[PDB]
Amino acid sequence: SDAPDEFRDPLMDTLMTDPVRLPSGTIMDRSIILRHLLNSPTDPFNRQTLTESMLEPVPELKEQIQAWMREKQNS
Repeated sequence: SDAPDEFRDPLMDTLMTDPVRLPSGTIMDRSIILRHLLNSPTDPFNRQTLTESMLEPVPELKEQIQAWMREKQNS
């Protein structure tokens, strides 16, 4: 959509619906990063080692995105 960059996944440039934070500080869609971790236990960008347990959900951003979406449906 016309979604703000901050709402998009850094890797797939798709709208994030379940934003998680990588220890690096990078925020991704949970599905997307878990896909990557399946073949490589690393941060997709800085190459550091990474495991699922280290991901931290970003509820604030998730509500922000869901709201932005629900506001679009109301047009």
